[PDB]
Amino acid sequence: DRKLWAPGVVAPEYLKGDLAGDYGWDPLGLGADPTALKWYRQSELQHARWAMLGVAGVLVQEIVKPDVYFYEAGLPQNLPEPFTNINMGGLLAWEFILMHWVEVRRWQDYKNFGSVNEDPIFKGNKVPNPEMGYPGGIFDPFGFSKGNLKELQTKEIKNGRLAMIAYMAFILQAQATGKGPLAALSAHLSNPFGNNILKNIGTCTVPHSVDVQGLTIPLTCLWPGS
Amino acid sequence: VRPVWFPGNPPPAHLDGSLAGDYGFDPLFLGQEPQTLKWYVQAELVHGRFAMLGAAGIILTSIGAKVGLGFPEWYDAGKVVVEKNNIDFPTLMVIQFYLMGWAETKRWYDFKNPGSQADGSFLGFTEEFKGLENGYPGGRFFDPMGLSRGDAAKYQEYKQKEVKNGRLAMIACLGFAAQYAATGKGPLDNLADHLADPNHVNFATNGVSIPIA
Amino acid sequence: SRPLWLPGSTPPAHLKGDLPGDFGFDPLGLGANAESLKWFKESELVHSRWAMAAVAGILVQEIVRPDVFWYNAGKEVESPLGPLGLLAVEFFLMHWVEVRRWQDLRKPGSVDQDPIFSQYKLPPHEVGYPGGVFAPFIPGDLAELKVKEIKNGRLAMLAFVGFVMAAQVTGKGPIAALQEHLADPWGTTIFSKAAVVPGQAVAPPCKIPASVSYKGIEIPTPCFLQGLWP
Ligand code: CLA
Ligand code: CLA
Ligand code: CLA
Ligand code: CLA
Ligand SMILES: CC(/C=C/C=C(C)/C=C/[C@@]12O[C@]1(C)C[C@@H](O)CC2(C)C)=C\C=C\C=C(C)\C=C\C=C(C)\C=C\[C@@]12O[C@]1(C)C[C@@H](O)CC2(C)C
Ligand SMILES: CC(/C=C/C=C(C)/C=C/[C@@]12O[C@]1(C)C[C@@H](O)CC2(C)C)=C\C=C\C=C(C)\C=C\C=C(C)\C=C\[C@@]12O[C@]1(C)C[C@@H](O)CC2(C)C
Ligand SMILES: CC1=C[C@H](O)CC(C)(C)[C@H]1/C=C/C(C)=C/C=C/C(C)=C/C=C/C=C(C)/C=C/C=C(C)/C=C/C1=C(C)C[C@H](O)CC1(C)C
Repeated sequence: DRKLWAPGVVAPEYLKGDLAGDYGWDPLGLGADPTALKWYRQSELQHARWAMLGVAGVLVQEIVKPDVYFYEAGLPQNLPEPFTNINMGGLLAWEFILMHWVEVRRWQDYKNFGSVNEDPIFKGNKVPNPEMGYPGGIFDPFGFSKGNLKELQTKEIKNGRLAMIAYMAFILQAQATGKGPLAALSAHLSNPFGNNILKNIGTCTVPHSVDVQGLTIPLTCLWPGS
Repeated sequence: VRPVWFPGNPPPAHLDGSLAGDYGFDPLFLGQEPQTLKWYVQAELVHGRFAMLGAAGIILTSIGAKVGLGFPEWYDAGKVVVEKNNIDFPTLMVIQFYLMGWAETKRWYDFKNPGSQADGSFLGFTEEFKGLENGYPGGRFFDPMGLSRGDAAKYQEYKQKEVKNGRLAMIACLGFAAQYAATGKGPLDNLADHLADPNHVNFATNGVSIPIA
Repeated sequence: SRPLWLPGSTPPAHLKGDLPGDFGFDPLGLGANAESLKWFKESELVHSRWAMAAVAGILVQEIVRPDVFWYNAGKEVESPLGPLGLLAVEFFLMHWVEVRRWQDLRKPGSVDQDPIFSQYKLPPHEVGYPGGVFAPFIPGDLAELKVKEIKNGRLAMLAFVGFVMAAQVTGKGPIAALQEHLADPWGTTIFSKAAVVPGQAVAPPCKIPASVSYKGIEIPTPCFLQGLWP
């Protein structure tokens, strides 16, 4: 638990080091309810793991091809070779139903920890779930768990929290200048005084709407200014 | 101990937590009598009961409009239906007073005598109009699902869910008139204008709402 | 211990798995009053049996008559027995049948006898499940079939609404709607035909006329909740 987020700070009473990545933080009292701390733990794991896919998507989609820009990679004109100008209504129909299954199974693992472990179709192999948020079993095809699990459980968050801030960086280094993260890395490392945080905060490179097959989108930057 | 309308301030002495939607909000002490508060608990419900019917009525006829249907707006639905159907206007309103002034004095003698209206004085129906408590009659006709009996722990939850939707329906039907007198158009036209540009198409930019435009 | 509508959950206290098809699904508390549970247990079975007969009605009619469309087929049948002579028979022949079923609901030991052939008599059965004449040659266990009736029944009640809402959006029968989905899945969905973003609402139009003529006075044909469609 020790070596907190600041030197002279007393850790709160509900943060005695049980959970991983516990640094005596929460200066907003949100984990004071014990039943809310578990849900905020689950939502931290979700915001960590999607951001680690998000960071490993953005700085890999421009290494494989630094042509399609990740902010406008969702437009159907920018989709790859078997998917160019797909009906986005059909693709949303897949994604909604494929995710309303997965998430609700995960949600019922929150609400009833223990009555969601089995494959419901094939009453066969279970998933040995040691603690909430960490299913394992078939989610561990490599067996990298069952060692010092607490060590990797901290490594998942510390890489995860940095990936959350790096992915909100990946957005704000893209709305301010209209340029990719490794591309804004090139823009910094060419002239590191005219392409800094200065003279790009306060300009939004995003239009009011980009029409997708007959639909407008509000498309708002995270600060005003153009 | 309970959540109050204004944190810190205690609820008034006449307002312990037993009513639905009770949040201690009586700053003028208007429910200081325990028998006029029996009347205002009746009054908050039937105002909320009509406003829940009303606010659903404005919204559902405005959802149909602006999509392409032939619907009027709620301020113009009064004229257009006594003109399309050749309905004489005084003979429509008088029957509204006959049918409802029937249904209202039954309530007005539920409040005066709660055991009454259950003597077979009506067409034979006795315990349908018995009345369970203040503002909640129940029985066979007014609760045909039978939700006010069986589990009473969830019924107290439905009592609160009625008052919560009933409060902000009264605020909506106070806001539909306010969105019409200020702007001069339908409600979901005002919503879609607020969703077109959320800045500058709010209430502050009329010149009717703030005079310091 | 029994299977549920949602396996991690718990059933409510008024559902204890006594009834057939009791998977514990009643979030809106409607099975609390036991007087009103009998009314709903009857009305689920009645809603299921009409819908099973209707969905198999539309499916058989579509595989033998590709000419006419079932939403319009209440208008074009051209019976020689009149437009209202049919309705007059159906009115009286159902105001007999339903009221016999209704008195069975009210007093279950009151409707057992053939009134005009008093030598014949229904057995003292369960409410909503007549048997005797209505059930010869029952295959296997009776409670197995009692769950098979409702599972196929609940599947068919969702099927008929699926028939109607496909018949108002693409306007074609439910193999023609299936052939639209099997020829092109990615573009022939309701999420492909419609979307609402905050700022505009794109909904499909009706494939249904507003009115029909039908022999003199016109009959209004409305698209069930047009305007509230996505
Ligand atoms: C949405 C992401 C998210 C969520 C849900 C949590 C949740 C949690 N964190 Mg956590 N954290 C995050 C991101 C997140 N974290 C990031 C990005 C960092 C790196 C700075 C940290 C660093 C951190 C530390 C160092 C510690 C925690 C701890 C905790 C736990 C107790 C705190 C609490 O109750 O807050 C619940 C939190 C929320 C409900 C989130 C609310 C968000 C508010 C409403 C607005 C956000 C502010 C602003 C927009 C952020 C912008 C930043 C910008 C750079 C992008 C809790 C499980 C403590 C712990 O491990 O205890 C077990 C602890 O010691 N966190
Ligand atoms: C439609 C009228 C109406 C009536 C009769 C009541 C009646 C009641 N409310 Mg209630 N309430 C209403 C509307 C109403 N409410 C609305 C719209 C809201 C949302 C803002 C609330 C929110 C609310 C809370 C949060 C609480 C109550 C409570 C109470 C109870 C005690 C207070 C009292 O004596 O009321 C006396 C009420 C009146 C005499 C009627 C008000 C009419 C005034 C005199 C006219 C002026 C009002 C206002 C200034 C004008 C605004 C519009 C104007 C610009 C045209 C009582 C049962 C408390 C309670 O016990 O909960 C059950 C409580 O905690 N109410
Ligand atoms: C039920 C809640 C509700 C909702 C969701 C809306 C929504 C909307 N209103 Mg609206 N309005 C409401 C109630 C509501 N109104 C009421 C009660 C009034 C009368 C005071 C108004 C008066 C009003 C005007 C004059 C205008 C709008 C407009 C708008 C639109 C733009 C937003 C805006 O300008 O903010 C307006 C927001 C408010 C007035 C406040 C929101 C509701 C508050 C919380 C009142 C609740 C009562 C409070 C809790 C207790 C009162 C204390 C008292 C008892 C002592 C938006 C769609 C504008 C429009 O047409 O856009 C083009 C516009 O011109 N509204
Ligand atoms: C597949 C659906 C299904 C199933 C499993 C059952 C099962 C049952 N019903 Mg039931 N029923 C159904 C549909 C079904 N019913 C429909 C649609 C109606 C309305 C006509 C009824 C009307 C009804 C009555 C009135 C009674 C029963 C009774 C019974 C019980 C004993 C009879 C029996 O063995 O049926 C077994 C059923 C089958 C083996 C289904 C065979 C289906 C074949 C494949 C033909 C289907 C296709 C064909 C096109 C249908 C059209 C036929 C006709 C309209 C031309 C049993 C629980 C009796 C009872 O519970 O009393 C104790 C009783 O009295 N049912
Ligand atoms: C989940 C997430 C991002 C996931 C992103 C994904 C999947 C992106 C995918 C894509 O990009 C690719 C791959 C390719 C693109 O072409 C397509 C898309 C689809 C665009 C980010 C979350 C990022 C989440 C973040 C940054 C949250 C930060 C929250 C903070 C810092 C709050 C801290 C506090 O609240 C606490 C915790 C406690 C309080 O006491 C104190 C305070 C300070 C209040
Ligand atoms: C806002 C409201 C009441 C507000 C009262 C408040 C805040 C009082 C608060 C207080 O008292 C307390 C709590 C405690 C006191 O100590 C302090 C104060 C502060 C004094 C009622 C609205 C109540 C609003 C109601 C009842 C509206 C019903 C509307 C209907 C039925 C509309 C019908 C139609 O619109 C359709 C459906 C179709 C159209 O075409 C035709 C028509 C007829 C126009
Ligand atoms: C009673 C008795 C008695 C004695 O004993 C004997 C006997 C006589 C044998 C018996 C009888 C019986 C019977 C008759 C039965 C029937 C049944 C049925 C009909 C069912 C159905 C049932 C039915 C069902 C489930 C159905 C289902 C359906 C579905 C899913 C559908 C779907 C769809 C849709 C939406 C639309 C699209 O576009 C396509 C499709 C894909 C097409």
